[PDB]
Amino acid sequence: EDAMTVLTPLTEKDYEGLKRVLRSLQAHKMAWPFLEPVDPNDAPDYYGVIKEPMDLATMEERVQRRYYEKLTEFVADMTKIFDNCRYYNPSDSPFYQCAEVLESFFVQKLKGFKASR
Ligand SMILES: Nc1ccc2c(c1)N(C(=O)C1CC1)CCC2
Ligand SMILES: [Cl-]
Repeated sequence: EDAMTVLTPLTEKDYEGLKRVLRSLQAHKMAWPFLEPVDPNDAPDYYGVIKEPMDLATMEERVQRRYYEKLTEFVADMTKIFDNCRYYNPSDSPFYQCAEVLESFFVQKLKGFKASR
């Protein structure tokens, strides 16, 4: 990650861009598994396997609260979503497929955000 991403504090303008990125992910057709925390009814052992769960609604709350100080922190939460999914689910599962599509889309959007800063 470049120096700007690591430590240039997020400005209010940056935050408007982060909101747009997040909304783009939330609107993507393959984002359904990631919109809200994993339901333990859908995976009873999930919270014993995944020590730091993450989901787009938690990220939204954090964005609205101005939790993130640096772009790296936002990227780290987003990456947790995908890493948790690839670790918990087998590589042939629809969940894993959704993570590979959505992460690629996130990278496209993130590059656009970084260029716009
Ligand atoms: N939303 C939803 C529904 C069912 C399941 C998940 C999520 N899981 C996931 O790992 C998805 C988030 C990547 C756990 C296994 C089954
Ligand atoms: Cl939608």
